[PDB]
Amino acid sequence: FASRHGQKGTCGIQYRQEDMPFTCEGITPDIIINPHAIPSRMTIGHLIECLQGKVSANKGEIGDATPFNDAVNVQKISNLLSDYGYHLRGNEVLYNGFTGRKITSQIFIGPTYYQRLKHMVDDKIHSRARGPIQILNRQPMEGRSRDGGLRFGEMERDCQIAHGAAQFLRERLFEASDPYQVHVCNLCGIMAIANTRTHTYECRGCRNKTQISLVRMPYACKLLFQELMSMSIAPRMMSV
Amino acid sequence: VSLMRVLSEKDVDPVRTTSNDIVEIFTVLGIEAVRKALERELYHVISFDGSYVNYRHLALLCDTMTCRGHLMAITRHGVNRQDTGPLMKCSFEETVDVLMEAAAHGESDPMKGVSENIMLGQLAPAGTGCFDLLLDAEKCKYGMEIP
Amino acid sequence: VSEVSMIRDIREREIRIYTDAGRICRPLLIVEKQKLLLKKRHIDQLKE
Amino acid sequence: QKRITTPYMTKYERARVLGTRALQIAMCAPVMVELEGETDPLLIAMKELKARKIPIIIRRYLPDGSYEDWGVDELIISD
Amino acid sequence: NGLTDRDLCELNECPLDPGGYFIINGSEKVLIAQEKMATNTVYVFAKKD
Amino acid sequence: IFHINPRLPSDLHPIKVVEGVKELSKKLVIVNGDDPLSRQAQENATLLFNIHLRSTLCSRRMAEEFRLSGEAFDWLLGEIESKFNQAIAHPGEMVGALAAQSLGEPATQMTLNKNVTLGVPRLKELINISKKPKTPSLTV
Amino acid sequence: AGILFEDIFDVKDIDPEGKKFDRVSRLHCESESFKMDLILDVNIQIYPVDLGDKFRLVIASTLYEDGTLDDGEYNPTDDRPSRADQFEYVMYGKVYRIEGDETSTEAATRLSAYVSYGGLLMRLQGDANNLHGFEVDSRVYLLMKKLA
Amino acid sequence: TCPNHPDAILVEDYRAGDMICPECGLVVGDRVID
Amino acid sequence: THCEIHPSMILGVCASIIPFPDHNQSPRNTYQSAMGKQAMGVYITNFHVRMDTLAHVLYYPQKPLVTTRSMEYLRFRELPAGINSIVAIASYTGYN
Amino acid sequence: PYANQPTVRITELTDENVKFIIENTDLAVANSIRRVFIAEVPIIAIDWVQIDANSSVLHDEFIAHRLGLIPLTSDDIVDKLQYSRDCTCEEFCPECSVEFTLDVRCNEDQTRHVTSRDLISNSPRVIPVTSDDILIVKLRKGQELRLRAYAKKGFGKEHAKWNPTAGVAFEYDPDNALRHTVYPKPEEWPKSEYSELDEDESQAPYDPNGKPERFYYNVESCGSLRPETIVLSALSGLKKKLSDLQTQLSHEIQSDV
Amino acid sequence: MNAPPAFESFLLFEGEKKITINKDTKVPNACLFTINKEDHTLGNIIKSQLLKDPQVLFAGYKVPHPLEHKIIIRVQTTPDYSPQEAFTNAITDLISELSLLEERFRVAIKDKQEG
Amino acid sequence: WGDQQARAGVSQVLNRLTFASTLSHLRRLNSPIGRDGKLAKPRQ
Amino acid sequence: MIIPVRCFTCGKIVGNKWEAYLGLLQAEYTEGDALDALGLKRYCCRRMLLAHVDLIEKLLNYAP
Amino acid sequence: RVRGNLMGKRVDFSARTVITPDPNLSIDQVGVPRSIAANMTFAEIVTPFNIDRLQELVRRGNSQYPGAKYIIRDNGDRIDLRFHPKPSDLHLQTGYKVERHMCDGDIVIFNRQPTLHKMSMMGHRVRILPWSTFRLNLSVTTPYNADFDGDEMNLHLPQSLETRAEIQELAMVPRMIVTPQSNRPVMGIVQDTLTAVRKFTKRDVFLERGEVMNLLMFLSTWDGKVPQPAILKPRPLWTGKQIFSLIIPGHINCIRTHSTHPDDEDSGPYKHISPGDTKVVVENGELIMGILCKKSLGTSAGSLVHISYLEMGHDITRLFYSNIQTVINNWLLIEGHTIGIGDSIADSKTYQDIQNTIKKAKQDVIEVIEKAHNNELEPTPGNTLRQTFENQVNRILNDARDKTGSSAQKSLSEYNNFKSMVVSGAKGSKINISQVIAVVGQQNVEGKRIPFGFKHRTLPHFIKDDYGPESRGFVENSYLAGLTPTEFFFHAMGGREGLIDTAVKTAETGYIQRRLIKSMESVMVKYDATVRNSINQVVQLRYGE
RNA sequence: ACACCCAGCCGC
Ligand SMILES: [Mg+2]
Ligand SMILES: [Zn+2]
Ligand SMILES: [Zn+2]
Ligand SMILES: [Zn+2]
Ligand SMILES: [Zn+2]
Repeated sequence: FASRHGQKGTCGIQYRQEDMPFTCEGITPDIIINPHAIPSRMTIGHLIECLQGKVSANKGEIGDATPFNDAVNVQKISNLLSDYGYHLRGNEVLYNGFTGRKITSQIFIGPTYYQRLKHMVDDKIHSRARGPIQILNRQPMEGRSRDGGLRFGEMERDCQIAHGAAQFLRERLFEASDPYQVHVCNLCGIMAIANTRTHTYECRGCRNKTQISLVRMPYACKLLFQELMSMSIAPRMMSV
Repeated sequence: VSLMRVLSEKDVDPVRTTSNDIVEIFTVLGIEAVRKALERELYHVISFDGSYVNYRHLALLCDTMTCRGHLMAITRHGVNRQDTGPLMKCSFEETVDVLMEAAAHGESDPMKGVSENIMLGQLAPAGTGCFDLLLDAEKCKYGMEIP
Repeated sequence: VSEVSMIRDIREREIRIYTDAGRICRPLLIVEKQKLLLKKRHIDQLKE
Repeated sequence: QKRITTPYMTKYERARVLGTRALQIAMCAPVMVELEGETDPLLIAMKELKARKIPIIIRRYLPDGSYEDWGVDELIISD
Repeated sequence: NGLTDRDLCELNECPLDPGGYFIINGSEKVLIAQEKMATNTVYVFAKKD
Repeated sequence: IFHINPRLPSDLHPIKVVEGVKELSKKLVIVNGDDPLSRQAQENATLLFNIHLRSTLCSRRMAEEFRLSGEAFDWLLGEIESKFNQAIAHPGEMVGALAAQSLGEPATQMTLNKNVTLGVPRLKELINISKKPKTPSLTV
Repeated sequence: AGILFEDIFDVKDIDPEGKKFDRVSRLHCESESFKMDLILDVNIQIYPVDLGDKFRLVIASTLYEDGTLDDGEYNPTDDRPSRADQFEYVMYGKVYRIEGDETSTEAATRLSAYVSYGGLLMRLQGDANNLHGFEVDSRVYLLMKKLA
Repeated sequence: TCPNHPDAILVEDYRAGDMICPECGLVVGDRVID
Repeated sequence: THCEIHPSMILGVCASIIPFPDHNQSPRNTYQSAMGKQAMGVYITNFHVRMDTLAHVLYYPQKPLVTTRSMEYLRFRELPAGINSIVAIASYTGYN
Repeated sequence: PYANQPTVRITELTDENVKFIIENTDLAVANSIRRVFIAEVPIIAIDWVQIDANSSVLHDEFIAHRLGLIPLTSDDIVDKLQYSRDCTCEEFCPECSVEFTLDVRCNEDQTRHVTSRDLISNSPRVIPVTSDDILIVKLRKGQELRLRAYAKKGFGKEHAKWNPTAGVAFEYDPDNALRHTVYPKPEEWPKSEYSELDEDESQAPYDPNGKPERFYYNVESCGSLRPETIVLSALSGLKKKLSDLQTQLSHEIQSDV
Repeated sequence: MNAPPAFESFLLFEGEKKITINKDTKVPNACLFTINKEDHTLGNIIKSQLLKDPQVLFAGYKVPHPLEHKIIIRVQTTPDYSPQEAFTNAITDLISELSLLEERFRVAIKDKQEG
Repeated sequence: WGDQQARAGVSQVLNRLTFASTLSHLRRLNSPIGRDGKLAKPRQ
Repeated sequence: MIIPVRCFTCGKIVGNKWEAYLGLLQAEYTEGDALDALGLKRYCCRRMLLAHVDLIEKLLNYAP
Repeated sequence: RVRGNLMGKRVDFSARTVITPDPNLSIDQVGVPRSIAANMTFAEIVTPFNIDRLQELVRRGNSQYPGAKYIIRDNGDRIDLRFHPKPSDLHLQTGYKVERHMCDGDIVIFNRQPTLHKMSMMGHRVRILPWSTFRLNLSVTTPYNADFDGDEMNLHLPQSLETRAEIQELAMVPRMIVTPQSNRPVMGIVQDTLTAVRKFTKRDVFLERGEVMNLLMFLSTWDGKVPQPAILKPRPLWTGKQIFSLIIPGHINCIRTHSTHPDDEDSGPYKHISPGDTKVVVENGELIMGILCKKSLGTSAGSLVHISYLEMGHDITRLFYSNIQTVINNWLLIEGHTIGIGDSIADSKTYQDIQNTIKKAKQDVIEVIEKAHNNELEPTPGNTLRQTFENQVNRILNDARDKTGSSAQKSLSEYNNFKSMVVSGAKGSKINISQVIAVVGQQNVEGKRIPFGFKHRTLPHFIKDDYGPESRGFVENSYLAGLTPTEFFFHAMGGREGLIDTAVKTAETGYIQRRLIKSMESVMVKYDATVRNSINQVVQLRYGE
């Protein structure tokens, strides 16, 4: 929800009317925003709009907020607000909604135009647990629309080296993304032929059928080395 | 900057005339001197915001740029030129060119860094990965055997 | 036509009269010896 | 005697030793300490670390190839 | 062009619709005004390198 | 902790303070071993902390302003040992990535571009060796 | 009797540096019998004081007049009477500093006790012969009652 | 192709990413593609 | 020789709906200009007979109780984009 | 029993205001009574809408939402009905429900306003309160709105359509003697309605040995209940909640030792 | 998608208990009352009524989370009068308060309506 | 904007989200300066 | 799109008070006096009636 | 492939959601929506003393949260539970794996982009709350550089007990409070809790018995004894310092100074008895005097929370953060905090002083332009005449702005909330006050003043070659007074300059980050304590020498 | 039921 002066904010809690504060006339705030929104953002226009809103709602007209107008000084708005039984400058004594006690700081309250932005949280919430994967590399797909997985990116990797968590970094980049196993000849470090049904393992080339190493390795790195061997570069996976 | 001729001039202090040009400090005053100058310039650049960065990260950065005698740029032309290993140097930038160089010269990557072990999915030699956990049987025979 | 630019360069003696698509213009009132030509008659006629 | 390492169990050592012990206890390894009402293996792992009765020895690689075998019992814990 | 508000409402088109946008395949396509250096006029620039 | 009132005379013999700070100085170690290079490296590695420890825990200051007792001084020695041994950098720690992020995180906060250049362009001009600086200068 | 200090005082100033707080006033008082200087923060909202007012201070270890230490917990269900029943304005706080004119050779001549009532301060400055009850990090009670 | 269940069609779960049996819930093939 | 008709015409469309923009900070005027295009409301009156791919329609759009005189012409009095909320700038529980 | 004796007075009593003053009681009691005004007073409002046909310019959820906020007269009937989750009925029964039928259709050139008068209730004890009429939807020629609605009994905690009040105003200690709010500049603050001080003074002097025992109310009815009945049912509901807590703790103490 | 049912703020499903008593072992003769599915409305009045009792040394309440619906009322009395008895006395005192106030309000309605 | 190296993004789908969005999208301009370029002067 | 049945802030019924308010604008009254003739004392309901747009009248122009 | 699918890969078991605050959670806790909890799973291994729970979790199924999802037997086959309503396969024995739903107490990694440093990825414990947002503690937002204006933020769940242990013992929030970046606590009290504790620890604040027992309900680490009041006889009242002394953990000892501490007070006679409580001198467990602010309770080095972490470990510091944010917030329910028009208004004397100072500055600028026009104002050495005149004008306007800012902030009352939020250090500064109340001031584009965009003038409302304080850009008005249109446009340029800075600087600093890390990412501390890189070369003999 | 290309927008 955004005011008309660049005061962004998501809704954090929803309290009922018995939990809202209230004036001496039973006015509860529809929206409560922190004072910390406006000591560093200079949006005094928010306060002046709120003051003119109180004056306009009490008087019975739509107030004027034309830029560069010299008849709408804040002292004039304050003097008009004084005529309707309220404080000179905005404030009004609120009572605590829970304990019923007076608040010993007079809260600045009044009407202010708010806008609901397109960004609702039900359109952004997203989660995955071993969903669909891509064709090219067997990594999780991209984006909420496809039940896809978040990128654990290059900077995430780097801060995980900074922490020193080797196993967590491996679990994010091996176990939870694309686990895979390959069979590699021991003499030449080249991906061999494996027959998981008949258990007949052979390195075409060397005519080796005796020793073959199993390697746990990501599918993306397998595709990397297969594209290297497509371009006549041989990454030899020598495990000795 | 004409630092050496300025130092040679009469009636200027020859022990404290320091400039902010890194390469002239290197060519005139040495490698430890340019390490100290690079320290002082990197500390001077973090001064106007008032934020203090600890003197064990500036020193490490300066020792990495002044380790190999020649002053080391933090670009491909200085990080890919030191003889670390092809798989980190292709993970930084200029990927296919470093792989061609390694293929053509027959480079043998010893897998001793963290980035190589990351990209092949095995346990990286990180903070908790520089270990070797072993099981002892002398201590294991003790205790209560509930399950 | 009313959209035509008319600029005189005093110090360099240039009277550029650009009449082409793409120039960006604003309507401004005309001051003629420190008096607006927008008298009360124009406002009274525009109010009807 | 050929033991030029720190005699203090590092935080990474604590993390991975508790992790290995917790996974082992989850796979039905005998517990070296009495049980008085924990279910999750991590709490059992912390209790075994505090009791210094873990059956784990760690091998530290010096940066020249030589190793050093330490017992977690003979190390110094961080609390 | 030149239609009253009642005729616009009878045509199932909003009378407050500003217009100035094409319809292609049913998608409402608008052209944003590009901008270039003015033609037929001489400039003098100082390239600092 | 020991409820030391700084008005009454203490029961702390200053030679016990001197041997205590010497014993603590010997016992806390960064470079271990018994070699003429090892002793030199250990003395140099803790030189500033040893000067500060000898200055703060000197006999005159502790008999004039701190007025600690024997039990309080023994607890002080033990706690200094414990905190120093806790503060030693752990093996395996990636100080490189930690240093790089702890340098570059004070780079997203200062501004961009009678003084020399300063900010992100200065950082870019420093970590690159930059054979043609924009405003190189001396200080004579 | 467990009384550290006992004397009457007279107010000379109210806000010498300005009224820094709305509900607390920093009285500057001097004695007339033992020559005791004093600067004390008083809750002016519940106990108004004026210039020229006279009032008596008892600084005591306990309110219980029996030597039984109360250990500093709030127990209102105590039927056995206290010193606070005879006074109109009492307080409580830790002493945190005993400054003085001590030299390396010369012993103490004038002592000043700084006492903290959970934020409300006082300095009791005077002769060293009558501040022997004060010792650093100890709990004392302030006693007040106005006199005509 | 479910074991212990000859002639059983497999519900393809394009959300959960598996091929799943409507008698016992075994999975044939560890992941689905597309 | 010339005169501005009214200086509030230097502002655009979405910055014209800002009330008292001369009292704000310019980055916040820029932000409100950027998110005014994202505020939901009755986007067009014939939204019943148009079926776009996305559409957000607010139940109770309200004309701004503090209006700029320039947005009499933007038709913002007729297709508004928000509600006048009773707003108390306060610290209540720590959820704001 | 350490309980004091509150008293009441009534200033004026209209059909929409029951303005009363409570004396000699705690602040917490008065605040909880105000919260029970807002929340814990049951009335009857529509909660089960079934749209048979809706060709209006407003969609179905909007019509249902505007039907839920229509107040219904519940002067005596709410105390005898039950909650639909606390009854033996299958889905809805006339023991805890009231039926509503709306079969409006416009076949005239002029626009037709579907006011609350067109809701035909089943039991003639509940009705829309304006029987100045609450319109639901405007219709043109050839538009119909056919629906059946069921109205339950519910608290204001569950939804604000069951809130019987219309902005209860609760003020205590009007002349600011007991310093519970501190004015930075007291003389510029207006004196409230129940003020005893004159125009010259700003606030009453501080009272050290003082507690607030005076509470002014402006309980205003939306229309569902008479303003008598809101208070006379709020006190009963608070008493019922405290009695439920009492018997639950008695059952807890019985099965304790 | 994750909105709770609007009746969950005041309704107990099958299994959960309305009130529980937990003896607190930090200090002697103190109890925690975990009243479920209720809000500040009873917490404030119960706290005030227990504060009015002169033989109660501590009487407080908290709501641990506004999105949850528990209140925890901690009571500590003298070692002569059990805290459960204090809570019982407070509840029955508030019953007397509300009943007497209801009777006086009904008399006030009758007196204003008669003339 | 060509017969398929020409200008790109000249024509956009109209931003029917609110009336102000529609007006601000119809009255928009666009500079051809390469948007990824780390310049400073033309953006001011 | 249409006048709300209840005020958002307090809860006072303002659904029935739209048409008559328009009548008081057709009877050459100021908006403040028109609001005061309805009993809308609190400024929340004055915000409701004063700042409302009757977009349903615009929607009724189109054929059903 | 290498950068985009080897260094950084999409992962399973990850969630992303908009974040909202939660002051009722500990700093090591994160709120998780129910749908994310039911979707993401943890694979627990059936040990011989948890079958009684996992059987119930399986029997609940995938639609009865907290329930369970797929069962993995010893063979490796995955029985589904959402889709299998049969009773035969629900039985579990020893060695099985149950992919149960995420419950309370599950360790997660919780991350925000850009992941600038090690504090941007910390681990939390999961608390299930019934709405659709990730809820953090407030003080946790400072290391993440987060706020709740629409920030989305990521969730990762380990499913192996070694990974859960590594996060629990290396990447927890309390363990990772003090950064090695600056040897200062990167966490800290912020916003309302910071600006109310300044109110809470002032000398004038007293609490009656009811609100003391209300506040002590929220103190989790409380021994159970109500302390003795500071004032007893007229009415039992507690100062806020005693309540915060109960909040203070253990027996830490710190000395800090308040923001408004006078500099010469150390030379004054009342050196150790502050007349404004500006010296936080917290003794053995008790905050005996002092007013808390950013300098004493925030993220500064050597602050009180830094002392707490260095003395009492990390769990006690977690409880310290939670206790501050739980007690001070519930006191702020009573005290309340606002800001309004009346906090931006000074009296007529202050406005007259500002107007007189601005008129004097304008007259002096006109005088120095007239002096520079007639061949006077000889140039300073090392600068041209134009630069000398511009520096003279900038110096005059800077002194005028500083003087009128001092005049504006001198007239603030005690109750002015702008002051109450600046001196606490919660948000804002004195420059903000001077801009709101006094003139906004000189506004610069690329360092210099507003350039002559037109021919010899800045706007077509000014005469040609006008170097005054109105044409070249200098606001003579406040924010509350309103900007006349020329300086409104100049303010737009001034804001646009910072907007370009914030929009261009990211693309450079992200590349600097990437090159700096990839230069030294294998540089570690080996077990002989010699800092060495990948190919075993000594960089330092000891870390940090 | 995709895969590229383009555009817009969110947080810093
Ligand atoms: Mg944000
Ligand atoms: Zn082979
Ligand atoms: Zn099957
Ligand atoms: Zn029924
Ligand atoms: Zn209202």
